[PDB]
Parts: sequence; structure tokens; C-alpha cells
Amino acid sequence: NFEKIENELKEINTNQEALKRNFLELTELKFILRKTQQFFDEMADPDL
Amino acid sequence: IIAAKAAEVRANKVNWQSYLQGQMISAEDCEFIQRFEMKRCSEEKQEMLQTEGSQCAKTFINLMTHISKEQTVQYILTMVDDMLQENHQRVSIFFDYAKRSKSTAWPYFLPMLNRQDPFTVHMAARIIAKLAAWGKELMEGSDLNYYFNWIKTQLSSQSDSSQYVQCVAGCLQLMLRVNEYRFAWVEADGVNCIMGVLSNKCGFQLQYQMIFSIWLLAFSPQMCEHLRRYNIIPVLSDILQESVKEKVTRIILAAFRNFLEKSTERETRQEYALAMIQCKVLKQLENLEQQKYDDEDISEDIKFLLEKLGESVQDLSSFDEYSSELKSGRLEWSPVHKSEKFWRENAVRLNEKNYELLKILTKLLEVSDDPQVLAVAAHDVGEYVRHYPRGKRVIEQLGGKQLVMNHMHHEDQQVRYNALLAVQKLMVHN
Repeated sequence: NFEKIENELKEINTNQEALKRNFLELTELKFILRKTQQFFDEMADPDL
Repeated sequence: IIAAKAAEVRANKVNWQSYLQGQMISAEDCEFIQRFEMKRCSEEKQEMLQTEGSQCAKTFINLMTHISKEQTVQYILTMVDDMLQENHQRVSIFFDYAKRSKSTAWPYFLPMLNRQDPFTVHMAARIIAKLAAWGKELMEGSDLNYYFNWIKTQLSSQSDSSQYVQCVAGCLQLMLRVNEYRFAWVEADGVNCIMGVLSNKCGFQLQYQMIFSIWLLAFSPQMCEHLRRYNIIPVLSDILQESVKEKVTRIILAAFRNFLEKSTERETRQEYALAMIQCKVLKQLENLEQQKYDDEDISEDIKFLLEKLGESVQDLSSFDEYSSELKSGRLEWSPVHKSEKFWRENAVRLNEKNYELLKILTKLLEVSDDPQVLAVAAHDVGEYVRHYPRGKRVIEQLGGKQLVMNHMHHEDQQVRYNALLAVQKLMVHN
């Protein structure tokens, strides 16, 4: 019981680390994507 | 219970002439017993047995048959038992007497087992076991049927009664020592009697004795094959947790080795080993291996069992076994599921047949009524992504992503937990 308790605790900890590491970068990417639409939409009547 | 009464009987001598004068026994019988009592040294005992051998067992039988007060009868029985202890060959005099009488040995003695005194009946039983185990004449047919029926009835009583069941099991074991009685006992429902008495929380010595008996049965290939109809292992695995004593632990380990050794087929070995592993014998074997004991057998058997259980775990971890359990719906924590090395080696195997394994898993994720199967499906889907990076998009395509991220809200907390583990696998990285 105790061995597994420790194992799963450590697993969840490392997973939290990895998930946060990915999440922060992807969130900043979302924000840049959003604001870059306003940057682009000065005369963006053509398709691209 | 046996020892104190045996000691008292060794001393509770009384005049054998009291019954000759009453004309219940013959003058030669009384004279034989008196002369044998006087002739105490080993050479003198042999001289008596070799000069008046025909009269010996007849005197015993006559006095035991016609005597009311137990003390003398118990004296004869204890004397025969102690004489067998002194020299086991003393079984031969009874056979010589029976042959001279033109009779088998059994009808003389079997009725005694129905007498009133537990001490006397059980001592007769010990004598019968010694006689018919050592001698050329085995017990057979209706005679053995009644003898093992008496064994069964004494077991059915299930404490002084349990301490007498000690002698019952001792007789049973001394008989099973020879092959014929093993098949006779398996043909009878006596193995069910062993199961019943074990489950009825019998005493420590009795546990050792019945595990001795099952270890004898497991020694034989065909008796090992027979006894699966009871499947002792689920009982023995957990009872081992309490029976830390060296006696019981050693004998159960030996019985385990006997199962996995004398199992007749690969499927038989798989059945026994599966019982073992699903009842968690492997971790206990590792703990006992870390442990160290007095004699060879315990540790050699633990090492052998580790070898064979490891081989069985590898077999169950076979890729073909994984596919076959997926086909058979047996998503029930076989060692393949938790063997990490298997997952590292064969996670790519889930792509075979155009991802048919993943397809089975993702169909079970919406077809499994069994929460165990559902949870194992979600967990295996997550493990696939963990062990094979490209599987992320495969699982997104098949809907395993959505299915597990939803089933983490399944009605069974076990399914929820496994689905959370699987979604964590998917989110191991981008």
C-alpha cells in the first residue's frame, strides 16, 4: 500500500510539472494568435 | 490428547488372568501376553514373536474383542504401536497370523474403529495405517472404502476432538505415502473433507498435516491434475499470511512447487500460475526470497517458484496473449497489463492488423458493461499513447481521447480513476 502511495504521488507531481510546462507556452501562443489578427486586419479584404 | 493417555496406559497394567478365569479368553492367549510382558529385552521379544508368532495377533484380537474395561485393550494397542516404533517390521506378525488363519488382515481390526473410546479407536487406526502402509497387503475395495469412510466421519466431527483429528490426519498421511491410497482418497470425497476442515479454521498442526496431504497429492501428476476441482490455492495464499510458522510456510511452498512442477499440461501450469498471480503469490515469493531460512527446501522452492512464476508472467505477457484477451474480453488485470517491459516491447503491436487492438479497446469503451473491463480499456488506451508517441493522433481519431476524458466521469470510481490515469498518459506532453 505505502509503496504505491509514494509512487502515485511522485507520478502526479511530475505530471503537474510537465503539464504546466506545456500549458504556459501554449497559452502565450493563444494570446499572440489573438492579437496578431488585429495586427493583420488593416486592409485584409483579400483571402491572404 | 494422545500422549498423556498413552503414557497412563503404558503403566495401567492389570492381571490378564482375570479374564481367562472368567473364560472370556484362552489359556494360550493369556500365557502369550504374560510371557511377552515378562520377555522385555529386544532379543526376548523377537524370540517370543518368532516362536509363538501365530498366537500373537490372535491373543491381541481375542483380548481386544472380549475385553470390557479399556485399560487392558489400550495396553495391547499402545504396546503394538510402541513395538512398531521400536521396529516398524512388526507389521509382519499380523500378516503371518492372518495368512495362517486363511484370511485378510482387515476384518479382524476394522470393527474396532466403531468402539466407544476415542483413544482406543484412534490407536487401532494408527496400527491399521502402519500395518497396511508398510506391509505387502494393501487395503482395497469395500474394506478401504469403510476405512476412509471412518476417516471421513472422524473429520466430520469438525479441542480434544481436533487433537484426535490430528491422529486421523496422521493415519491418512501415512497411507497417502503410498500411491494406491492417494487415488483411493481422491476417488472418495475425502479431499472435500480436507477442504471443509481447513475452511472450518482447524488448528495449526492440522493445517500442516492437510497441506502435507495436498503436497502428497501434488507430487503425483494425475492427482495434481485431479485436485484442481477444489483449487486450494485461493485459500492457501491468504492463509499463508497468518501461518508464518516455518512448518506451514515450508509445506505450502513445497505444495506450490509440486503444483507447478507436476501440472500435466501447459494449460494446467497456466491455470495454477494464474490462480497464484491473481492472488498475489509473486510479491510474497519475492519477500520470502529476501527472507532466509534454516534448511535448503524453503529457499530452493522459493527460487524455483520465482523462476516458474516469472516464466508464466512472461507467457501471459506474450503479444499473442494480449491480443487473445482483447478478443476474449478478459481485460481483468492479467500480468501483461502491468508488466512495463511488455508495454515497452509491444506497444507498437497495438498498430497491427490496422489498429484492431485499439479498435477493440475503443469499442469496449462504449460497450463494456463490466466496470473492470471499461477501466482496463481506458488504462490500456492511455498506456498506448504513453509507449508510442504517434498514437496520440490515432487515439484522437478513434475517439479514445474523448472516451477516457469523459469516462473519468464514469459512474464507478475505479473507471474514473483509470480514465484519469489514461488522460494523464495522453497529456504526458503536447
